[PDB]
Amino acid sequence: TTFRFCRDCNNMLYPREDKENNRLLFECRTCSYVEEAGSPLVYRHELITNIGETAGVVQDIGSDPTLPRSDRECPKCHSRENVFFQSQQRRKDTSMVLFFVCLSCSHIFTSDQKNKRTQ
Amino acid sequence: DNDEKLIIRCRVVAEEDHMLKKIENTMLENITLRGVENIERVVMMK
Amino acid sequence: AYKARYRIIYSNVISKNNPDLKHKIANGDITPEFLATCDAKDLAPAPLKQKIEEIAKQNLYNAQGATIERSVTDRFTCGKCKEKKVSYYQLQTRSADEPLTTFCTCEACGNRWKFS
Amino acid sequence: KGSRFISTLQVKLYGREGSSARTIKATLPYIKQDIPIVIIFRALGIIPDGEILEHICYDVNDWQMLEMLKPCVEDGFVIQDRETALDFIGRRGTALGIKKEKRIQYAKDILQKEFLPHITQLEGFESRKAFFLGYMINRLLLCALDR
Ligand SMILES: [Mg+2]
Ligand SMILES: [Zn+2]
Ligand SMILES: [Zn+2]
Ligand SMILES: [Zn+2]
Repeated sequence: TTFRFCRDCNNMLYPREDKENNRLLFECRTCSYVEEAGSPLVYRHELITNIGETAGVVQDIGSDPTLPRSDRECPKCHSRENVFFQSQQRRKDTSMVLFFVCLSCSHIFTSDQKNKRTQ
Repeated sequence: DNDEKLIIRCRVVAEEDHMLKKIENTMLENITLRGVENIERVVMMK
Repeated sequence: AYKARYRIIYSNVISKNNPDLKHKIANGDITPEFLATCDAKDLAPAPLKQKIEEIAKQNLYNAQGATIERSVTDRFTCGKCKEKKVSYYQLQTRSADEPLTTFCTCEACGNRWKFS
Repeated sequence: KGSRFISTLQVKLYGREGSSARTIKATLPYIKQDIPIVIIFRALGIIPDGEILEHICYDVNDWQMLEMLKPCVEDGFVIQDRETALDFIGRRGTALGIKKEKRIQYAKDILQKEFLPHITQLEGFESRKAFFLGYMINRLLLCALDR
């Protein structure tokens, strides 16, 4: 989604349709502000989420002693130095796929041999 | 069923934003496709 | 128905288928017718037939009820079907002075019982 | 140490997983009803939405958590300034304690003495108690978003 606020109010924006020119706007319900929409998408639900998997990957991730290490060669820098964890999306369903974070290039690679990622 | 992505496009027949948010809740929560109500996880057994 | 158927277818065609448608043509018618028926678608548706037909199978699968798989010990016996194919699992039924109840189950004829 | 006010603050996510209008209200000590989070921030001094949202959600990117805050913003839309927020809090007693000057003066005291008594029970610490409430809403939503 990614929504905007009113400059002047800082209050949130409500969508208004410009019936005449068939176009979407964003009105402020505290002042007389109006701005045209960036995207046609107003609301996104998302039931089968993937946002949470690689959360809290601070560059300090290597400083956690609790995290386990592996000798897996990186797809980028080919470094056999990396820390690993499972999908941080705390759901029942969730697969046991592993996320490896490079102790040099910091690139996040997975063990998923069914699908190919970029997060 | 052939086409790569699986999509369903819906439209109604001033003020419509909230109306559609009700329609999507009805859709997910109240629309029964297959099966009998109260009957979940059906296992086959020999 | 027719318308538806027719338408649707127609528508378808447109778608893609165309081519186828164309063729138608041619064719026849027838185818248608057828367608119506179936338906046709597959047949118607292609080329879907495959997938659409294959997709049903995954659904068959998702319809069968988990199989409690369990071992059978060759030194444990049933009271009816007088056969050495029985499973067991122990629990702490009694206080810490007597320990281990051990429940049996004739994995073939279906009788269950305790050992103390 | 000191009297030990055993006032437990509950920050409630109304509506179930699959119910429309999932609002966030909070039960304040000595106040019968659960006030929608927004009004509390407004009564605190954090007046425009987004200034309020900044205290709750720390990542401007995270659309998922932000959509979850839109109902609250709608719930607190009625109250627009600090005063009207305190009156709304003051209306809901107590008992009620009838008189306009009286109820607005109350809400001041409750937020100072009974709301989040650790941190401070002093005066000018709205900023501290607002960011805390926002840290609480962040945690409430973080669990509801299955993270
Ligand atoms: Mg005894
Ligand atoms: Zn404005
Ligand atoms: Zn690397
Ligand atoms: Zn037996």
